[PDB]
Amino acid sequence: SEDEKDPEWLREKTITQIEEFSDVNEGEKEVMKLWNLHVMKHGFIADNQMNHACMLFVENYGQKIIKKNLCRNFMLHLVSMHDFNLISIMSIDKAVTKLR
Amino acid sequence: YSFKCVNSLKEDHNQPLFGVQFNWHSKEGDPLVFATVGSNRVTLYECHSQGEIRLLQSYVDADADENFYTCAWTYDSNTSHPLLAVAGSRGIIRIINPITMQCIKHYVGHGNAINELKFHPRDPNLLLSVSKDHALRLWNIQTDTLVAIFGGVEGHRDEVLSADYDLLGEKIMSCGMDHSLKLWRINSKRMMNAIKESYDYNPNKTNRPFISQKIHFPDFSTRDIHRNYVDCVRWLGDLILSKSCENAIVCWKPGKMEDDIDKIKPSESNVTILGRFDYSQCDIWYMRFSMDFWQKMLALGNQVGKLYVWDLEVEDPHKAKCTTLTHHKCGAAIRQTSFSRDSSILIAVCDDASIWRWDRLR
Amino acid sequence: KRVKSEYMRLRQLKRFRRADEVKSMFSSNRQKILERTEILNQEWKQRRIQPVHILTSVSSLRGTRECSVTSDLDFPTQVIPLKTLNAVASVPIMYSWSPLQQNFMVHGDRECGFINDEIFVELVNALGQYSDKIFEAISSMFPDKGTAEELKEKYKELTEQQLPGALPPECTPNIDGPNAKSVQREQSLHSFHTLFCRRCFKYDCFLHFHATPNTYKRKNTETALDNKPCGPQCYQHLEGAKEFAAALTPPENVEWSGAEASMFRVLIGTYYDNFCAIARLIGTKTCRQVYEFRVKESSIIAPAPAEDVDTPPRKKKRKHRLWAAHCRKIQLKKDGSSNHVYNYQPCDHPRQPCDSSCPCVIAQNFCEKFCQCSSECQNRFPGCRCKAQCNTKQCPCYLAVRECDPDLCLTCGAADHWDSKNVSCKNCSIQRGSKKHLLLAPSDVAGWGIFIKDPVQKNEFISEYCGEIISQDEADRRGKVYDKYMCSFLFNLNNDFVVDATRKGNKIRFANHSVNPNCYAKVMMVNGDHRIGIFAKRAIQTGEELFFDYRYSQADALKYVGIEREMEIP
Ligand SMILES: Nc1ncnc2c1ncn2[C@@H]1O[C@H](CSCC[C@H](N)C(=O)O)[C@@H](O)[C@H]1O
Repeated sequence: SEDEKDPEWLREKTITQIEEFSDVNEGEKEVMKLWNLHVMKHGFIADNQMNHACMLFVENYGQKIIKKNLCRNFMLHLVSMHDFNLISIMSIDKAVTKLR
Repeated sequence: YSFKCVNSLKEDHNQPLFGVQFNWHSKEGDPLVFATVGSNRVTLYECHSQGEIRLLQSYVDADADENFYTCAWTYDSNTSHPLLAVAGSRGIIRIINPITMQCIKHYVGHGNAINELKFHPRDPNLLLSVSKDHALRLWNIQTDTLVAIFGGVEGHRDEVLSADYDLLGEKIMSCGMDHSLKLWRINSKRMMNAIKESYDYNPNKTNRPFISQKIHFPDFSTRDIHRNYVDCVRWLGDLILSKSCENAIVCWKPGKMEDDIDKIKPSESNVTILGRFDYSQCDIWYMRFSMDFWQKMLALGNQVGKLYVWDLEVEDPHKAKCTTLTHHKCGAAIRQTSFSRDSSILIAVCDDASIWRWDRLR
Repeated sequence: KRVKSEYMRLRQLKRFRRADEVKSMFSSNRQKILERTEILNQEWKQRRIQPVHILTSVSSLRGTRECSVTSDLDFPTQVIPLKTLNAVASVPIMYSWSPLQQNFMVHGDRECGFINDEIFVELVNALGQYSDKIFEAISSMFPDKGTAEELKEKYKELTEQQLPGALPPECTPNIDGPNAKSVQREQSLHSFHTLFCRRCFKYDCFLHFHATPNTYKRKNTETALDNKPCGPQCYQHLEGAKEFAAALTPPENVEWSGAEASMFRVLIGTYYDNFCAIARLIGTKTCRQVYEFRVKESSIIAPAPAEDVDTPPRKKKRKHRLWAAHCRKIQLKKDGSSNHVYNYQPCDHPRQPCDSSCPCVIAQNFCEKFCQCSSECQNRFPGCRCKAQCNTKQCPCYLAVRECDPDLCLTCGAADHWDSKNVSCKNCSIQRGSKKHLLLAPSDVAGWGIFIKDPVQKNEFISEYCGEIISQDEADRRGKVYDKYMCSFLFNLNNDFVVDATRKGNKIRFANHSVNPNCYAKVMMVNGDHRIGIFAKRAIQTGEELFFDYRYSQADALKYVGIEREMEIP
């Protein structure tokens, strides 16, 4: 196939652009990275997916979230998600359950 | 500075000549043999006393109607036999072993004309080729596998011609008509991993074909060095020399003076310009110069056949005390220059199929 | 000339130091060169090298050519027979490029550009040494004549002191950071809002200020409001405190960090009432003294609106034939030309309805789910409700530009099992990206081409011609280069943007052209991004090479694609 959901060089291409921005702190800069990486890993398109995807994501790297100490920064990301009407109320609850 | 034209030769083919190289991979007392490539002819010669140069084996590309462009000596650890790889307009690599009379390793996959052939200082099994397709593909000759490719999508939007290994094969500096001055670190932990499995891969062991890596991120890039077509760059230890159509010689180092090459990041954009050995009457590109084995003695040809010689002693471009040699007969077009494995013998090749040998009054 | 000399010298102080510096590193380079060259030369000593061997005559190849290499000097001319080199094939010329599947949007003159401010500081040194003759002496050389009268300008120009730098001017660290200030809710969200792009619901969508202002409002009373004394010290467990909560619709010695107060400010904007959820979200503080903190916050910060709406329309009066009639109105106005394809743009209608001033209406296009037009916008596509699958003429999706939305073609299983490759629909593969397995081999017609490993039927999805988003003007400039090089990896996406495939693309860009090809090309329109789908005209079997019509002029056809490779049978 020589092709997948996401060719490699794009990943390195985008993360370099991630560090280009200045007004974003590194703690809130890394949360940009792994979020966008997993999205392009699966290529979701619809609203149904991201409600499931966040639960998929939180279990996928929740332990990694502990090491990088972005648990609280990720919460603000989830807060923005509901502001975008893209996430439900209970989905926030289950995230903390997987988080801890 | 102390030199004189002791021998002069000329190919009877009258074809324009191309890259010439000296067998640096030799031993004390070995014959002082250098090689030469024309359009389709490949040939070698040995310098001798009294200006003698006996002719050696010469082969001809009777099939591929294309102009050879680059060549470089090769060594095999298995048979202890020297070899030499060549390429040209068609961009296909032919590596001939003089002992076996022929070439057996064939390398195809590059696109347009290959314009660089130059091996890793440490491993003779490694050869990175540069062609008009902007590709920095490297071949593991001993294993006959493709190795990790540099550049690509984020690399040079224009053709690349010049590339150099440093003394230790630590980093690869390269540039082309793009005027982009990009280098890639060999010491990147990822690629040695590929290098290791490269040396022992076998497609017969598993169906899974080899996976060469693709690299699109230099350790540094810039384009403020030259407003005209850069045609030559070489590793000057920690510094970077450059040549361009503008008849100016500029050596430089990345960032500031205190900025180390290995400590630098890809995001860096500062440059420290330090070279001022300008010249003249050589406005055309495709020129190529050479250096001595010990990185001491520098000599440059010219379109008008003149010589532009310098040293790397305390003499620095602060005043640029040049030594501009010139031969009346050698005036048509100097295509390629090559030092021997010493400061005494140098081989100069003119475009008009003619070879001029200069020796030092040591 | 002492002042002129000093101005020369003052510049030279840095210059000769550089001359000292370059010499100093030169010695360091030289010793390293001596270090490296000697180290390398040691192995050169160890590696035994076979001396050269001379050529010998060949009895079977006595007919080989012989070249007599002339000697320009007194040395005799030397001859040697030639040897034919190896014969190898050739691969058609191509340029390096890299795979992708989405889309992507996108000298050497002068030195130092200006009079360096270093000389101004050197002029400041001429100022700091400080009667009137000095002021005139400073005034003598510099264009900014530094007299005491103009020294006032020098000090004012010196008030800049230091550039602010490329950093967030406000103290807005990561909230996980211990130094996170009491950043208000919107300022913390401001960074995310700018970076986020809901079009692909990703941050920094490098394929798309073109973002929603999110200034909207939404219902918040969906919470169950199941009050219970479940938190020993909670909003419950105190009748006065719990009753006081009904009025809104002193904490203990515990204190809250400035970072905590920031996300306390953030949390209220979500629920406005759910202090219980605050306890589970952050384990540092119990609901009591947080409920009480919100009591303090409610007394400090103005109360939230918490307004709910139902809209005057409840149901009916919205038949989709009116939409088609509304589409008919747009169609007869300007879509009759069917040539001016404007890419979708998110229109903003914060208060105005979907009037004729709607940018999509001007752009003869439908509003989308991302449009700031309300949920009652009479331009958005209704859906793809066809029972069998959104793939045939009857279905509005297949007739229109719209690829069937994952959330709209409900009957064709658009949203259902998006992970599962197979689905009833045949107008959502591009949504899923489910391509075919194309093959690369040197095309028999010309150079490279694109082959197929398996049979494929007509009127069904083939791999999408992905590439790079670029405007017309750059396309002609780059195309002029490609026109000089005869290359044509350009595709007329719409009248407003072009997609080019030379530098970046996927495999199918090597497909050759034919006047009657087995495969065709049709622009599709999906999810707010125009793309170009590729489909086979007829039934195909294993191993057939792919071709499609470029749709160039006949003069350009012979100019570029004059090879067709098929005569008439009779
Ligand atoms: N049927 C055809 N006959 C002649 N040229 C064609 C052609 N179809 C495409 N081309 C040319 O091919 C160019 C695309 S690059 C592909 C060329 C060729 N397939 C190769 O790999 O070498 C276009 O600029 C177009 O001019």
